[PDB]
Amino acid sequence: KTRKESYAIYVYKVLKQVHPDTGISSKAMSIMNSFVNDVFERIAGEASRLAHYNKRSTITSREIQTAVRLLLPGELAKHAVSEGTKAVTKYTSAK
Amino acid sequence: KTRKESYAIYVYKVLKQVHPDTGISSKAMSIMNSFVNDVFERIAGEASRLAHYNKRSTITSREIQTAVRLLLPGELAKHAVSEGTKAVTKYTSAK
Amino acid sequence: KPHRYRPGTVALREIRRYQKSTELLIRKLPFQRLVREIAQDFKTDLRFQSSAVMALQEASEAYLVALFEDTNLCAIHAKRVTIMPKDIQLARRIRGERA
Amino acid sequence: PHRYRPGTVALREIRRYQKSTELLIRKLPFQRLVREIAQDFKTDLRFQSSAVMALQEASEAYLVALFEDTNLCAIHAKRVTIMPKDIQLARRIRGE
Amino acid sequence: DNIQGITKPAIRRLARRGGVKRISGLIYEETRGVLKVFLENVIRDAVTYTEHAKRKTVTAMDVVYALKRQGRTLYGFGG
Amino acid sequence: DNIQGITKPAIRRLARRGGVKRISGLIYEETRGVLKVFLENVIRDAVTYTEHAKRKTVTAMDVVYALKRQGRTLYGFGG
Amino acid sequence: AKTRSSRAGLQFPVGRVHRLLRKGNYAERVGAGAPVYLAAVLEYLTAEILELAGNAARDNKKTRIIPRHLQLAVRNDEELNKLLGRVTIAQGGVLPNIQSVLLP
Amino acid sequence: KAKTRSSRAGLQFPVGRVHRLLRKGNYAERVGAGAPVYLAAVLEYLTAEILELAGNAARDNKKTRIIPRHLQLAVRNDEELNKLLGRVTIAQGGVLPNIQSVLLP
DNA sequence: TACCCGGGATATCGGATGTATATATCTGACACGTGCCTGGAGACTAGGGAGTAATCCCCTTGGCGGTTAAAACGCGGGGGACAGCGCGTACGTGCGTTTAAGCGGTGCTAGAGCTGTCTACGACCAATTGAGCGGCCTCGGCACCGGGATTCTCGATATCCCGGGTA
DNA sequence: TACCCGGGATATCGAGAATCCCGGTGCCGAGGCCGCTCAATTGGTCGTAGACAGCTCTAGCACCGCTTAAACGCACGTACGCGCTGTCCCCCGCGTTTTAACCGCCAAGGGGATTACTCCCTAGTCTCCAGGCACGTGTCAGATATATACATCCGATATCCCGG
Repeated sequence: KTRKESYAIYVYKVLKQVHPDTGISSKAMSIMNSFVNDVFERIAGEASRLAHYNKRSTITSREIQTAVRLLLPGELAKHAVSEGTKAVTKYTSAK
Repeated sequence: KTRKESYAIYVYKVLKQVHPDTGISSKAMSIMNSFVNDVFERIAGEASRLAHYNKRSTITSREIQTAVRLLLPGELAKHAVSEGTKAVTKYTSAK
Repeated sequence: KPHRYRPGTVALREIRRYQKSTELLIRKLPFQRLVREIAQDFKTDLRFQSSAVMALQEASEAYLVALFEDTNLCAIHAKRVTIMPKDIQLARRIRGERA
Repeated sequence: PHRYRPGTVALREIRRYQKSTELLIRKLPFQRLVREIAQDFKTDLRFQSSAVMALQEASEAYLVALFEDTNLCAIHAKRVTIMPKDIQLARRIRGE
Repeated sequence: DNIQGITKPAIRRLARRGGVKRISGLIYEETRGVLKVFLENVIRDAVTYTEHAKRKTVTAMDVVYALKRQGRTLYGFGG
Repeated sequence: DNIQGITKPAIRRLARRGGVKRISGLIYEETRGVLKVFLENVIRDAVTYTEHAKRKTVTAMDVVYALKRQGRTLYGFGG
Repeated sequence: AKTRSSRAGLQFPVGRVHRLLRKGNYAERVGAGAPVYLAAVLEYLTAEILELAGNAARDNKKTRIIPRHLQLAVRNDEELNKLLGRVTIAQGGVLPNIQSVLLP
Repeated sequence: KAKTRSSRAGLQFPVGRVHRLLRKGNYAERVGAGAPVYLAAVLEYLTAEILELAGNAARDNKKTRIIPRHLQLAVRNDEELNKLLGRVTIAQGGVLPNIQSVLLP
């Protein structure tokens, strides 16, 4: 009865925000959960490697930004860096 | 003038212990140094992954043993696990 | 007369039929027996979750379908339409799976 | 006027270059190509000599493995002549 | 010995999914060989992970970790 | 434009190292294309590492890290 | 008690991402811009893929995304195929691809 | 009473440097003592095997100094070292003398 | 040896088969509400990792003179890639036979999966010292020039045995 | 017709260009010695990570009965693989001419790296509380039976065309 964490409700929230009438099965939810875990591990891995290369011990937004620019191919990198920088501005200038 | 660490003298010691008359150039020494760093990173990586899978935070000899049994192909694994277990016995029963 | 198609028409019909479906093509139980038999030669008295054998079958079928894709490209490359074990061996060699 | 048949100097060169270890691409035009390609990523980039040497080592190793797979495709097609068909097949089967 | 359970129609269906129109007769044994080698590599790694967990049941996570180590990441079974 | 500096004899020598006996004429442009794409991928990554180090000189370690990320580990240049 | 997800205008949890960056043994120190930025990136990739998958579900006249729809959504896009080239999606099958030389 | 753990374990590669690289490298929170001894042993064994085959190929080439080419031949003519280093380029090494059969007259 | 009829390649429509599109039913899996509790959040403090200024000297880039190995440009030819042809054999399709893979049940029990206890093993801190790295040096193993042995290539030449028109 | 003439293919040798081996000479990088400094070691102390015992209850494995779905085998025929052969054109060897790659030497300055100093961002503690998860319940999306339409695709055939 140990609570197994998941990204299921967050994927469902983003699905309703991009397609309000389409639902999703549980197998496709498992596939999306594994996609999120995979991309997470990929980006955090590359960021840790970047921090070790530069003799640093702090993973900041710059490491995640360069990890995204390495790992995502082309236009996905361009849009995600924009979206990420937007969210950090809104974070650093909020109330 | 920062002392750059290396495995050069240790490779030279093992070379004299396996071929007493053959020397080695500096480029082949660089290649052996990079081989040692590479295999080190490979085994410590797999061992860290094993420890994370099993909800553990201590890398012991068992993790390194299973990392060697995963990464080395076949007979290299069989001889290295033997050699490694030998060195841990001699370590745990020394003065 | 009994009706019969020419060679090739049912093959292409089946190509379409199986490229539309997503279901597992190997039967479940003989594959399970093969998996337990191969495991036997590593440790005696091993047990398996059902999802473990389903995962093995999913990956095995995906692997063989990508392999036959590359084998068909080798056959077509040799101005043939019949795949041969030469073609599988070439595919696996260039893909790096020989050793 | 001595003249060999076609094929004999080719095989002689195959042996000569499979025994040698030296770099086959000239150094300076490769360096200009590397600076030219880098130019389209950041202006005013500098390069250590060992960086360009590493690029050349890896590029030549890549092209030699590519021609090995291309020769296997040619032999598979009952030919002794490599073709752009063969390079494209090699890169396709290799996943590039 | 159970490798024959991978029948000729099943290999033909797999080839149809790959888009193959015509299949020679020596394919089938060759394919049984290749599949046998693939499962050998994968199950060995999965059994190793079971050995390290001091368990007797090979979980699906073991097979996922094994396929992932070999560069064939499988989605839909956890992890 | 400097891609022609990769000459026809140099591609022939590379093919000889690969064991190729006979070379058709359309190979050479195709090979110039493939090499151009390879260096594009590698130098992009190396420049990214230089960007992150806030430097202006692309070191050999950058190219080693880049080739290693792309699954082509190069020995003999450090690291 | 305003959560950091809503403070950043996001949906993915910034707290869970932050504690997975801490527990995962990646570095000694982990900033605050890092989990916010990483949750933003992950939300963008999930958004793009679920968009293409809902489109492929619509083309198939269905309102529930199945594995097959994710398969088509990924393999018909070029950059998601480059991203997930070494990834098998279960219950997905392949694209309807028939070579030209096999046709009569 | 300053006997090092390398000599204590009967090894040559430094157990202290391996231990401090397992600590600095951010692999886990805790690191035992059996781990760096065992890992130094494994690394010593692989270095021994590679330098053995490489001295053999240097001797066969009538040379007393191991060059990169000799490491190349030592690795690519052994099967298991080829499996270990299949995706690894050794600089200044070249390739094996391999000529296909159909190309021969 | 002329009329009639047999074989072959390439358009046409009937007609047989599989396939995409219309309803009815029934489900069981997805969507949603509820309790609750454990991880997220707010507040505060310490310190040490990181930002910034200054310095300095390494090494990266640019330029010139020569010289020489290599690339570029064309000849001529054979040999290999490309279109045409025939055989045979071995696969694909369809029909009857039959082997076993799935579905639905219960029974059991080995073993995964949690809980509490508790010591021993590792992190942290200080002293100390010796092992490992920068610098220097010298000298012998490797690089290199030249000559002879050798080692495969290729043409010229004598010789040969099977069938279409010359003398 | 049997001729002496004439095109295909075989062995055999000897010039001839290329390569390996063998000495002979120089040179520069690898092996070795010395200072010193900083990281490996030893001794000590807590704190909690993990080994271990016990309990449970989940699911994994053996066992039977029907049930058709699918595998197996056999005949047959035709379409594709493969061997043969004829052409031609394209690439390969080689000589000649151009040309830019390399060496080497020197010069100026951009920035890589190092040290010092401040400062502020995160790790860590403590307290509180509410969002996420397990569990329960409905309801409709779609999987499943059957019924006609709507494309291929193969043979009879419709006619063109020579031929034995």
